[PDB]
Amino acid sequence: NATEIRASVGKMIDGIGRFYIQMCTELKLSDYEGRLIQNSLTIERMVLSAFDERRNKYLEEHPSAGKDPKKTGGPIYRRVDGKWRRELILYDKEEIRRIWRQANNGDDATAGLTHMMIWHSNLNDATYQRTRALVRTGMDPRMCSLMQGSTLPRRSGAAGAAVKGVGTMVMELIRMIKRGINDRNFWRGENGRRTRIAYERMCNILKGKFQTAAQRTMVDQVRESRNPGNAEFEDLIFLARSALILRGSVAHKSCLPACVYGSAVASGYDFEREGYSLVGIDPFRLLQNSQVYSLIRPNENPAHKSQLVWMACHSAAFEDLRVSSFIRGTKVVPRGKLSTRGVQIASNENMETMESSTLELRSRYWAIRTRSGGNTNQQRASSGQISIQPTFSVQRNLPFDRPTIMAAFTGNTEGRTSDMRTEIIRLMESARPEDVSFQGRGVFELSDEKATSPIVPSFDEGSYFFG
Amino acid sequence: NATEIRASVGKMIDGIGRFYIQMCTELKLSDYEGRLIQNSLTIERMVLSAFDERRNKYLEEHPSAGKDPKKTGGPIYRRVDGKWRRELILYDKEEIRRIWRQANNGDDATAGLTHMMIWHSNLNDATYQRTRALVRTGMDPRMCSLMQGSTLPRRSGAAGAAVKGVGTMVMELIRMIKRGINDRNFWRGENGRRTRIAYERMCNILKGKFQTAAQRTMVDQVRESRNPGNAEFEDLIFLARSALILRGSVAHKSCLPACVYGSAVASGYDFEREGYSLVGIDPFRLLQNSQVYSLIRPNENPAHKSQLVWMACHSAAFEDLRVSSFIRGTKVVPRGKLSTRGVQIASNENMETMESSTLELRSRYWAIRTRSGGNTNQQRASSGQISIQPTFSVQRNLPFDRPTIMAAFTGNTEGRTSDMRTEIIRLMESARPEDVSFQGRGVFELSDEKATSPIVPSFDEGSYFFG
Amino acid sequence: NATEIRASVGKMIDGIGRFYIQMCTELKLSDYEGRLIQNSLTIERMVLSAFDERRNKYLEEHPSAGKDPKKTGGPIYRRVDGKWRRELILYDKEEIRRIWRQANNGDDATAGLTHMMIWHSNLNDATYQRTRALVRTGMDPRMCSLMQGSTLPRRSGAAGAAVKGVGTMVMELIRMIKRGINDRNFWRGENGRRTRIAYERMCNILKGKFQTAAQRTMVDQVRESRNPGNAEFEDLIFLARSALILRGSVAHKSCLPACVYGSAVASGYDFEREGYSLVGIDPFRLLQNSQVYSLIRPNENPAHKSQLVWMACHSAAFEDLRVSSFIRGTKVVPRGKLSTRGVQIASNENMETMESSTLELRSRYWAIRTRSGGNTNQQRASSGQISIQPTFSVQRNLPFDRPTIMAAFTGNTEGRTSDMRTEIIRLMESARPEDVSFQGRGVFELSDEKATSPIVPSFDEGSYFFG
Amino acid sequence: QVQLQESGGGLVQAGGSLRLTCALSERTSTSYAQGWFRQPPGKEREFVASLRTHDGNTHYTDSVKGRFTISRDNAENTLYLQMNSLKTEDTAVYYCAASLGYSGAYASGYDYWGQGTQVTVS
Amino acid sequence: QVQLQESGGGLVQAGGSLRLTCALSERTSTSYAQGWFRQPPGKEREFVASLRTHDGNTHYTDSVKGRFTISRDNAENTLYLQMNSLKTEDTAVYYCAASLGYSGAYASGYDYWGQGTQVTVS
Amino acid sequence: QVQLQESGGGLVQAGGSLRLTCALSERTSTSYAQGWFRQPPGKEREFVASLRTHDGNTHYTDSVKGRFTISRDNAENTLYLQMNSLKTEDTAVYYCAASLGYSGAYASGYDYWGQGTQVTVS
Repeated sequence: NATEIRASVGKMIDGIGRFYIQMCTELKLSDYEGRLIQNSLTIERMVLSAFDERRNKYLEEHPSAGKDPKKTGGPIYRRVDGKWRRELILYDKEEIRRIWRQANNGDDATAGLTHMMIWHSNLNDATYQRTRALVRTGMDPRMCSLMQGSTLPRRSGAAGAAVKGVGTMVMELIRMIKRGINDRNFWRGENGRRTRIAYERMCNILKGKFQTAAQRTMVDQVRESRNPGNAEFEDLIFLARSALILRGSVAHKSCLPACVYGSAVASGYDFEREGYSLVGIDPFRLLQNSQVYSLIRPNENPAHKSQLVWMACHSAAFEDLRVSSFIRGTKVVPRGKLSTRGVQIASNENMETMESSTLELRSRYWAIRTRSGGNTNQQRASSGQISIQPTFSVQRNLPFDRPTIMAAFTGNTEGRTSDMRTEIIRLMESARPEDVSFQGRGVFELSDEKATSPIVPSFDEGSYFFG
Repeated sequence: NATEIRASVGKMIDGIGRFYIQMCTELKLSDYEGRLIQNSLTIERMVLSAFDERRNKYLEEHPSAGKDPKKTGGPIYRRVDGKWRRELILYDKEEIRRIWRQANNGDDATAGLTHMMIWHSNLNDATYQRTRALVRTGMDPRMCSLMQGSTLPRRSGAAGAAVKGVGTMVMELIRMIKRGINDRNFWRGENGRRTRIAYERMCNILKGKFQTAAQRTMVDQVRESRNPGNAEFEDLIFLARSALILRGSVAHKSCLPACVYGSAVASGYDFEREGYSLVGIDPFRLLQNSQVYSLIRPNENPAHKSQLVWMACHSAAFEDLRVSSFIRGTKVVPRGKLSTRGVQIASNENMETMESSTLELRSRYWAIRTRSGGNTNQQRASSGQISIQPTFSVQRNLPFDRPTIMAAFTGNTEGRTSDMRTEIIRLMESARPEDVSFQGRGVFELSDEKATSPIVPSFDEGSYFFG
Repeated sequence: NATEIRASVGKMIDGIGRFYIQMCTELKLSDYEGRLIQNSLTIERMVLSAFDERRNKYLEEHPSAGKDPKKTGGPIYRRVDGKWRRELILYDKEEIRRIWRQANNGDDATAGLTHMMIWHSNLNDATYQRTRALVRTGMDPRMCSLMQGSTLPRRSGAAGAAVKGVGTMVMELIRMIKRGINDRNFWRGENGRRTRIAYERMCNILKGKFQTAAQRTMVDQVRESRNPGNAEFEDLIFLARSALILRGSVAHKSCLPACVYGSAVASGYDFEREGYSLVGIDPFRLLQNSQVYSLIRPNENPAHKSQLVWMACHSAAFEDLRVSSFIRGTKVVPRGKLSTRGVQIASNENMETMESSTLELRSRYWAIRTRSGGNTNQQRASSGQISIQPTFSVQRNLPFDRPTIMAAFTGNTEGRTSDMRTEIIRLMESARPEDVSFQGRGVFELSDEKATSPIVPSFDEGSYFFG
Repeated sequence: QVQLQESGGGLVQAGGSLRLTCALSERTSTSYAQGWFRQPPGKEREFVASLRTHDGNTHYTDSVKGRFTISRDNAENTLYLQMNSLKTEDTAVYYCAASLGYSGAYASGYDYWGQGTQVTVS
Repeated sequence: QVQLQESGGGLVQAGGSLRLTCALSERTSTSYAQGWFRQPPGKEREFVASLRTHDGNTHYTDSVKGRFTISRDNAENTLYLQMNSLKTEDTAVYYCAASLGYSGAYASGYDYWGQGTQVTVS
Repeated sequence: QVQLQESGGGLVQAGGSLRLTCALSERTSTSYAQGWFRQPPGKEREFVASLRTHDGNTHYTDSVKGRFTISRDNAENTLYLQMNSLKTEDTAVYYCAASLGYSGAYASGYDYWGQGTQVTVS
């Protein structure tokens, strides 16, 4: 029964929509300024900052030197005549709270909040690869493929925890193991008893990501440590590096900016009755009739801006550039050749040279967003003996399966997880780059609502979005 | 001078023999029922349970709910007319004690007890590969080749400790390291001071098993730990896995059921004067004129039963199936194709369908049972320098033995045993499955008492008894 | 400006020279006995023992059973008629102190003392490979290439610390880590606070030796340990073994015995005005007009003695035998074929068979002594992603750079330095024995004062001085 | 000291009948079971029939079910194998087996044997 | 509902001059900017000129600097492209573009287009 | 400034005898030892005899033991090499060596040399 959850998601999107319309009225924005994605980012950020009860509770008692805690704000980009003018606006957090509740039938409706947070995620992942956090946390800058949802707060519920990657969970746990190595934070203090439950929970999510037995059991051996040290540190890093080949199940949900949902609701679309699903065709559909602008710096390429926002809308930040180009019809260029910077406009840029342009968020085909991490297919699990212990003194060779035994000694370690390491390594030795996953799955035409006819593409350039 | 020890072993076997005759009189068994190997197992088990002073001392103060500690018992399989009837018998432990002493000139004569224990061992090793104990203890189920004497108690003296394998010693030490990781059992308590001597002793036996220097020195580095943890755990497991290629010296003694010795003594054979040796031809000889029956389930193959009992009598549970087939003349089939279960009959099986058959315990040839673990032949031990430290600024290549240096980095570890690991790995890299051991040693005809003419066989199926 | 330091070194050498002349007068040695290198070793040893304030301060309160602490001594080899006679002489330490000061304008002038210590070093390195210290300290006897300055005291300043090798620093730190594993020497006691500064200093010198980033950062991770254990032990050993391929910057200074400088000063050479440099041609020059004798045992080859002393004068103890043979013009034979023992004559040898011979310390060409350790040229440092996290469910292969990822798992470890180990291993995989270093650098004729025309040699036997 | 003499074999035609007789030694007359095996040309020895003594139950192979009937004589120590509806597949050499404790298909469980009697069914 | 009709193209000779005219729809008359692109034979569409409205600034490509001048009519909604010192390189198809917010070289920033008018300069 | 002039060489036949003389410079007359080396055709320079001064001991090679006798003159500074039972193996060039401290087989230990005198024993 998909109509129930489809109707719930639809009600969420309608909440965000009516909310964004009401907000566009509160500011009194033109039809163009309301479709500018920058102002949409400012609005969404204001809503997430207003409902940020942990941040507000930690900012009331200890205020940031910037501004009073009761008020949140952000730059709104307005255009009179032809000139762009950026104005800094401030609104009470309680006011934005009230407007959000009124737009969602009076409920808190945190689901839409987490939706906008995941949208912020996909945009941030598609915009910046955080090499600084990876080198400071002790990880490889070449592991950004696993860094989905790094900007997400741990406050995001199961909906936000599902979209995170293996590397994000590894990093988040590594901050906890590395924090407890300086002082006794795992101590018997109430902070320690609660932090142990946080740690075990995050270990369970990381265990849920992996789809091979060895990885899961290794995570189980990491969680057994009452006081994790450098050993569990290097263990979690080992798991993360294993997630490059033996990948984990990471959810991908197509989350759009609030101006798209708002323009759809303003046009009369009722998402409760019609239904909506992030993994279905609907987002693609909504993007084909979507009219969204974006501010553009002087020498930037508006097509590259459109590609950046497009990748942000389908979580394809770490996808194969070939298959993304096949979905969109136009070439999806890697980040190194993108003649653009972040969609966000800096606080020091002058609006005298700033312009705007239409965003080409359309795609030729469409495809089902997946939760899987591909085909991992290995479990020899032989229980047969492999060496001979001789009893009689007879001239013969003493047989043994040399490949298996000798392969059991590579990657050994003087810790409880040693075995698993070996197995993981062994499993990673069986996988090759050309191992095809998603057998039979293809792309579909936009007029194909029910995925009746797939299109399996044949590929000849580079596949990595980052260098 | 072999006549002394030959006469001692002969006196042991005569003790077991006269004892089994006296016992067959106490029960009043027919000549057929006394040659049934099941009843022999019941008798031997009763004797070992009676002289089990640690078990009886731990069962008098804390009784098992089953039966009173002063009495031991077991099922005796009797056959009237044509029907088999299984009766449960109970006898006082002191009575069996007295009968054993009377059969062995009034002495305790624990040597025969340990002999029957080793017979129970070879039968149990040939019948079950304990995958459960290997996975629970943290070992590989594919290491049963090293699991000789797993069922043996640690109470068995040097005679029983010699027949144990490397994997059995590793597992027995692993229970001790893993027990001390939960509580302070190595503490200053008298239990700890005694347990340290047990631990050092077992480490010395394990050191005696290995026949390569690196393995021995690594065991020495493991024993240095006053409080062993996970490091010594993974170390001992590493040694066990190394014992698959660089095998250790494990003794193999041909131990027969008490009904064979008893039927030989009843026929008038005097083993003190004639002599007996477990490694010599004598067991084979005694099996050629041995008439032994065994209960058989309906659909079982009596030939496979005969093969199971035959492998039990020569410790060839983990031998090359090719060479065992060459010794016996008939094909020794692996456990997977054995149309049989354990020789022991379960407590819930009905005797209405149970039958019996003769055991073909004869062999075409015979061979000397060995204590060695094959040819391990590596000690480069070069002391020459391998890198050049340049002094003059001249255009040249800076030579270094790349294979040796680069091979010294594989299998490294952050513990005291690191080096040895590497060396062991390196040594295991030199050995190949076709490396022939026991050069010049062959099999002999049964009419060849003094091993004058060997027969070196040439082999073409599978060699592993377990899968 | 090289004239300043050249003049300072010249003043040092003149100090040693005038001192050795004055000493040859104090003993009243003939022109032959003063040029015997053995007596020179005795003299230099007396001077170093006199100025040994830590040894004298530890020997006054606790005297060695041999002799009184105020007096140092050594064997002087005198020859009347034709017979050699060895006499044991004793002189006050304060007297030798006074004579040294008087020879160096009244100053302590420890620079010359450290010079003679480095000469003793190069001789000892060229004479003995200390396999005993390497096996007792836990190192490989095949690492003597890194053992420059093992006999040097840690008292030697930066001048002596620069000539030490990576293996010497590793061993010296290993004595400190291994000393603190028995008792609490790193404890809060003043000994511990001072010893921590010694440890950090030596770690910084070892860091200065390496010329690759990974090695340096690994040393940094070793120094972070407040209480080093077996982990830091195996780490330092790992660094030492890495110094065989990825070598470190080790200084090499041509230090001559005091009889050479003394004979040059006695001939009228003024080294302050003319200048002197250990890395320059001057030592070679001074050796071409040097007339030095050496005692020789009966069956010894005087040419091999000359080769030993020659290697001692240019630190070429661990050099390529090919290039040393090219510098000297005659074949530099490895230690195994040297028909000689140490230059030092034992205390139990009879002088009735002892003779002497001239030392051929000349060379065909000359070359600049270097501080570098060759060409280490690797820093890929790619920040590009290497795995694909799929979002759409489409039939395709999930690409990944298998060589890089799989190579990142070799040599892993459960400690903070794991990563670096891997990288070091990876770097060592790129280097090959035929990798040419010192591109364009060649040897020069003796009449070439300013290194105008180099001679790059072409090589066809063995290159290792030790086996 | 051969323990079982077997007779009655010969040459018949398809659809006919034959009766094989196995004289039993005194050791064999009082045994757990006695049966009949056949050896076809170029094939291993296969099971035919088996008769237990203390109770009268018998075991037959699938090829001869209904056609064959292994019987025993009362007041004499003689084994009988009644062979009706004879077929070319029955052409073999028939051995008489007896076991001290096994009544079963496998040849291995029987401890005494005869020397055959030919049955050729042309 | 094509939004821009362009005219004035044809056939001239090198060194001559031409004047392209672009009729502007009511949506297009009041827009952020409007420009001119050219498509040479077998080449991708390249930029020529761009005229902003609120201020009068213009952008030109390096090939036509000085020679071309993009102007606009007052009291009428018509765009003009003055083409002087015409060269063989100028042979292309000239499209009229207009953008709701972009005044720039890239073709992507303009949201409405015409159907060309040929300029062949033989 | 050559330090040793050697003479007495020439051409003899097998079984004959010869006497080589080495004039000694004043530096060489008072030295630790002086000896005789030979260079066969196409072979390296090999040892023949050695005479020490302070005591009179001598060293000989195995090929000339008994046949040769290295002597020294009293009241003159002249070295002598007495060569009896001459053989074809003795054909070589004979150099006069002297060492400030070495009395030994190796050529390396001697610090002054002559220019040879031929001995051909045909």
